[PDB]
Amino acid sequence: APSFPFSRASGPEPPAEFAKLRATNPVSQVKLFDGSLAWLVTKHKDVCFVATSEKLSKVRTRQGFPELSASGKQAAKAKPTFVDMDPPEHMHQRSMVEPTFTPEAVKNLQPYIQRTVDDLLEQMKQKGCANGPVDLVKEFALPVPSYIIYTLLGVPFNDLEYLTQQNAIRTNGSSTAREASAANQELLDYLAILVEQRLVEPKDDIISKLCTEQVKPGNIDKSDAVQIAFLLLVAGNATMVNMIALGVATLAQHPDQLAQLKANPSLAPQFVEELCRYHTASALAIKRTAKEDVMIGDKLVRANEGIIASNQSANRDEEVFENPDEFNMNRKWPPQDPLGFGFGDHRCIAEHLAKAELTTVFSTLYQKFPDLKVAVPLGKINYTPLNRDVGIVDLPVIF
Ligand code: HEM
Ligand SMILES: [Br-]
Ligand SMILES: [Br-]
Repeated sequence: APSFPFSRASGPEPPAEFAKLRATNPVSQVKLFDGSLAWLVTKHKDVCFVATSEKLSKVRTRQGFPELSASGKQAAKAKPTFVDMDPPEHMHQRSMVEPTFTPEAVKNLQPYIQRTVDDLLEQMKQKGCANGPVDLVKEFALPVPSYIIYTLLGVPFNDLEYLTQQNAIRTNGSSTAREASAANQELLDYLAILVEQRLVEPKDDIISKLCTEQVKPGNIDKSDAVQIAFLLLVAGNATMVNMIALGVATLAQHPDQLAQLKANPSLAPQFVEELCRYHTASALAIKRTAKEDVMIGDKLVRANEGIIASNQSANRDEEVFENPDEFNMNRKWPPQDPLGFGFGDHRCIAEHLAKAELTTVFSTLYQKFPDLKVAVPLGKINYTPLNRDVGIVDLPVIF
């Protein structure tokens, strides 16, 4: 059995193994960092099954859960939030924050999202690249999602910057153990102080809603509130920052499409839809442990055995998407849902907000910087480690 996570075939492409398995062994076994085995599902049909089957659980204290890192097995000891729950507890809690992320609710956020992108793009232009190129990630890819989720949570304008920086240090690969620890701690303390503040006088933010509708009525306690808020911050922020950086880099790999998009921003929506399918920056989140024996494909997954369904592979399933490995912004979509945001009950709570942020970036970035280009050869781009989720650490540019 091979070691999983597999390594990306190259900086921007998914693991070469996937296509192989999809053709020969759609459901196979893999070895996890701690020696334990888990079942790896690669076909779209089979991935959808896993993400919706009621015979599978997300509870991490249940033995056999497919943890992929040392920090994971340790983060499984803490009181679980809805991301780690099953029915009925899962929706019972998810429903406490869902209101903010509905299609309608997100539509109304648009002007705010636009003002956010517009403002950062200007702080950038005003910064200029006179003496050389600047990191698009630090100046743009990072602040955009960070400022929005923090603002939605309840962080006042003046604090967005420092906290945006703390959350970054938190997941930076070059950060030392103590550096990452202090940042994580700092975030939790701040969130804890916010809850103490919104309990006294509530405002218009997610933390105030939990405080007012859950903490006070006794449905959850202070710590529960802080952990839910923390979840919303860490569950999609690094992915957003990556989708943005990968988006700019993808447009520089296909000047053709970059034209068609600069020529018609109203295409952003379907471009983002192709970015989210092509670049699955979150491919290790659909994991389960069998609650009982279940059959997937030609294999029998016995109770309490772990399962990992790759949505990155499923998004390249040639049996659903024609020419899966070709980035087609004008792509003719099939009837099956691409899995960039998962599937089933657990489908990303912020799917509409993510798409709204992406559509607003790629429908405004080149229109404010049409002479914007990546200041490094396409083969010297600093992608994330080959063995981790696809993304980009730093992206120098000129405009
Ligand atoms: C483009 C960026 C994003 C991508 C591609 C992404 C993708 C995903 C994926 C693959 C999952 C797994 C869903 C499943 O169980 O099948 C997920 C879950 C989740 N995401 Fe996102 N996400 C992104 C942005 C966000 C943002 C902005 C937030 C923060 C508000 C967020 C918060 C969460 C939460 C809380 C869950 C757990 C939902 C549940 O289990 O009920 N995501 N996301
Ligand atoms: Br951040
Ligand atoms: Br995933």
